[PDB]
Amino acid sequence: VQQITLGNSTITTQCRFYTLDSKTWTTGSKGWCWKLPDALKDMGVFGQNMFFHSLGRSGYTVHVQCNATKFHSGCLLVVVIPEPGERGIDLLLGNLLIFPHQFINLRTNNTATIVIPYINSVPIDSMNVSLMVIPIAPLTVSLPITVTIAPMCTEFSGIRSKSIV
Amino acid sequence: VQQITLGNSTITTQCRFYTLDSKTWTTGSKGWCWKLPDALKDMGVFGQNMFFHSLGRSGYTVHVQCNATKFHSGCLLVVVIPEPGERGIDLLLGNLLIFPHQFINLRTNNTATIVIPYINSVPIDSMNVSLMVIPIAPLTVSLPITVTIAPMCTEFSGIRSKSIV
Amino acid sequence: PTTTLPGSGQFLTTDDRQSPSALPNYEPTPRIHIPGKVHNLLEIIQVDTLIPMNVNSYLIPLNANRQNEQVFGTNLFIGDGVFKTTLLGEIVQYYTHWSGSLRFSLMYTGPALSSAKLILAYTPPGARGPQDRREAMLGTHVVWDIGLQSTIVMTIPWTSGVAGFLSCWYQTSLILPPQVYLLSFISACPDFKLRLMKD
Amino acid sequence: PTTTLPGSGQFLTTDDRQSPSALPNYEPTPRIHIPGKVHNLLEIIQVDTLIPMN
Amino acid sequence: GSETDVECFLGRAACVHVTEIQNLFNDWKINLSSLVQLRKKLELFTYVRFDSEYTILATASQLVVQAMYVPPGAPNPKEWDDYTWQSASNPSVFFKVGDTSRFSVPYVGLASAYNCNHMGSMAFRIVNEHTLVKIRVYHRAKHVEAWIPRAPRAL
Amino acid sequence: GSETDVECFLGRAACVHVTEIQNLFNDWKINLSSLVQLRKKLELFTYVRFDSEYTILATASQLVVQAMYVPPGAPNPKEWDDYTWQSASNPSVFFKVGDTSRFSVPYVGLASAYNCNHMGSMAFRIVNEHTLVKIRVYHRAKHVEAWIPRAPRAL
Repeated sequence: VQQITLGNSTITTQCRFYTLDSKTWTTGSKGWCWKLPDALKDMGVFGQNMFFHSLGRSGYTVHVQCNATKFHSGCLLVVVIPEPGERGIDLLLGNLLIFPHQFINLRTNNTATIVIPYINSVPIDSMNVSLMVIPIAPLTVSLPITVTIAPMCTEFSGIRSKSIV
Repeated sequence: VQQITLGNSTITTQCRFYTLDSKTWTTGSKGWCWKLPDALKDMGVFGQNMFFHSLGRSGYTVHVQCNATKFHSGCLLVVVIPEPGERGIDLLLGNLLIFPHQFINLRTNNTATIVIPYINSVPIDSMNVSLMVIPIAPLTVSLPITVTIAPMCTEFSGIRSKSIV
Repeated sequence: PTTTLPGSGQFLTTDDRQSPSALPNYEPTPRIHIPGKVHNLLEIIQVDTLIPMNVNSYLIPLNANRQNEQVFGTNLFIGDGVFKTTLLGEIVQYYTHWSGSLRFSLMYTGPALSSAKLILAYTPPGARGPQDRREAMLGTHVVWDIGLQSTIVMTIPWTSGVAGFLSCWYQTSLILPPQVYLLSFISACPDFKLRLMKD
Repeated sequence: PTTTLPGSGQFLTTDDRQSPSALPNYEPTPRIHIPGKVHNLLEIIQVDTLIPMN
Repeated sequence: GSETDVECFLGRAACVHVTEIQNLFNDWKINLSSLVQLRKKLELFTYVRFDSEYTILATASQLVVQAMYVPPGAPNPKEWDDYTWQSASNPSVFFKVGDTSRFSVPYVGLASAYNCNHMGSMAFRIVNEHTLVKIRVYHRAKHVEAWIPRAPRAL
Repeated sequence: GSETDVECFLGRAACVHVTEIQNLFNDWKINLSSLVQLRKKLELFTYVRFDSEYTILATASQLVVQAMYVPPGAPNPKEWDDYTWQSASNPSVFFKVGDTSRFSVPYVGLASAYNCNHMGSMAFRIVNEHTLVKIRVYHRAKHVEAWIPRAPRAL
C-alpha cells in the first residue's frame, strides 16, 4: 500500500532499499548522472558482495522522490541509459525518450519508479547502465531530490564456494 | 420517361443537372471543348465543395441538345477525351472515335447522352477528361446547342471532418 | 549440358545470395535472451519524443495578458524545420514514402493554481493556416483546459505528404498565481508505413 | 558436372528470360481497377473510325 | 492471334540509350520515349503499367563498368567519384567490358500506372584507375497492362 | 512494411575498405564504422548480432590475388612473404584480377552479440612473382538481430 519494507529498510511511496544523498535541485542546476552498480560500491553489504565475488548479475528498482508543496513548478526527466561513486555526477535530450524513462511533473506527481532488468551481452559479468535525472522545465517557486535504489534478483558465482574434493 | 428530375433541377429528353450557356452553331463555326470538373468551378454548390475539399472523386452524365426543326442538315460529333472555365473553348478527327463518342445527325436525332465514370491512375485526386463537340457535316438551313452536365456518384475526403480527439 | 545466358558473372549489390562459409564446422558463440529485441523499425518510431519547437529549445514559452493570440504554429513537413532532429524525422530521413497517421501530444509544466483555455487547431494540407481565434475554432480543433487536464493527445490523420498546419491559440489569458512552459511530443500511430529506403 | 554447348553467353533480343530483381523486397504501388483495360489489340481495331475519302 | 496481346506487342527488347565514356561518366533520365518506334507504340494507350528488364552491352575501342540504378527521388552523380557511387541504397552492378549485365526493376511509379513518368535514372562509369567504351542499354517491358486506348499520333 | 525489418534495413552490400597494392600487401582491421552511412545505421542499436558476407572486386591498371581472412586473436602479416600467408588455419581465397571473390564469415564475437568489437582482419597480396591493383571489399550483414534501440547521433 504505502510502506514497502525490505530487510531492515522501509520506504514510503504511492535485497534492501539504499537511499542515496539528497540532491538540492536549484533553479540554476543542470542535472545528475549515476552509474550502476558503481553508485553502490561503498553501500554496506552490497559493497561487501561486490568486492567478494568476481562475476555477478542483478536487476534494480529505482525510486526518485522530490518532497515539495503543490505550489512549485518545473519538470524532471528520469531515464536509465545502458552503455564517480555514490555521489554520482553533478552535470540530444529530445531523443532520450527511446530509453525506459518517466517524467516527474510537480504539478501532478512527485515520485517516479523504474524497474531495470539485467541488460548485458554476456549472462554474468564482473561488477552496465546509468540513471540520469534532467531538469527539463526549470524550477520556479530549490527542492531536495531523494533517490532510493533497491537491487533485486541478485545472483553470484560458484567460485569462493566450490570444493576441490 | 421524358422529365428526369434531380434535386431542384428538371430536364427533358427522349447531384443535379447543370445547364451551361447555349452555344450558337453558325455555318462557319469550328467546334467547342470543355474540361471537367473545370467547367463546373463557378457552378453553385458543386463549386463550393470543389473549393472546400482538397481530394475528390465523381462520375458525370452529359446531355448535348440542339433545338431545331426537321429541315436543318449537318452532323455533330460528341466525344469525351481523357487527358477556360464554364464558357469552355470556342475552337486527326477521323481517329477520335476510339474514345466513347456519339454522333448527332439532325436528320434523325437532336440529343446525345454520355455517362463518364471516374477515369484516373489514383483512386482520389485534387479537383481529368474533356467533352468536345465538333461539327463534321456543316450546318445547312445557325442553331443553339445546350449542354447539361449532371455530376453523379460524387465522393469526398475525410479531412474537414476527422476529429483530433 | 547447359548454355550460359546474358547477365552471368554480374555483380549486383542488391542480389541476396547464399554462400560458402570461410570457417566451416565452427560453432559460433550461442544466442542468449537479451531484452528489447527489435525485429522492425516500425516499433521504435512509435515512441513519443520531444519536438524542438522553440534545454530551452524544447520548451514552448507561455506569457500572461494574451487573449485571441497564438502560442505556436507549425507546418507538418517531417523532413525539415522543427521535426528534422526528432527520432521520427531521423528515421523518416532513411525512406522516401511514409504514408501514415501521427500522434502529437502536449504537456503543461506550470503551478497547480494556474489555469488557462487553449484552442489547438489543425488545418489539413492544401488549405491556409488560421489567422484569428475565430477562424481556428471554425476549423478542426480541441478546446484544451490546462486547469483540469495537464496532458493532451491529438492524432493527426494519415497524410502521405511526399503537409498542413497545427497551431495553438490563447482563448483566455494564462492566469498565474501571485513564464511557464509547454512540452510537445511526436510519434506515429500503429498504421504508419514506410517504403523505398534511401541514403 | 556439365559441359557448355554452342550459343552460350549469346545476346538474343527476342529471348524472353526471367531475372534477378534490382530492388528486392520492395513492395510496388498496388494495382487499382482502372476501366477499359486492353489485353489484346484485336479489341481496338474493331472500333469504327472515319475514312478520309475526299 | 498471339502477336496482338499486349504481353507480346510491347514486351520486346529495344535500345533506349547509347553513350560513350573515357578512362568520365554518363547519367541518363529514364525516358522510353527516346526511341520514336517505342514512343509510337506507347502513345497508343493513356495509362500503362509494366515491370522493367534492362540488358547492358559494353564494348571497347582504342576493364570493369559500374551500372548504377538511381531510384525515383534519389540524387544523380555530378562527378565520377561522388559519394552516390559508394551509397548502399542505389543498387549498382559490376561487370567486365565486352561482356553484358542484365537485371530487372519493378514498377516504381507513384500512381497505379504511368500517364503518357519519372522511372529513375541510370548512371555509368568505368571502375579502373588511370580507351573509349560505348555503353548500350536495352529495355524490355514485362507483365504489361494498359488502359484507355488513345488515337495514334498523325503529325 | 517489408523495408523496415532489420533483415532488410541492415542487410545490404556496402563498400567498407578500398586499397591499392603493387607487384606489396595491405592488411585491414575489420571496422564496419569506416563508412559513415553504415555507422549511422549501426549506432541506432546498443547490441547487434549478424553473420558476415564479403564480396571482393580486384581491378588492374598499368594476375592472382590472395584474400586471407585472419580470425579474432590470430596474428596479421608484417611482410607480403611471412609464414602467416602459408598457415593452414587462416582461410584464404585465390582468384584472378578483374574477376570477383565472395564468401561468408559466421558470428566470431566473444559475447552473444557485438557492443557498439574485433571481427578479425583481411590481408591482401598479389600472388605472382617479379601493375597497380585496387582491391575493394563489400560487406553484407546476414540473419541480423538487434537489441536495446539507442537514440541517433546528432553532432
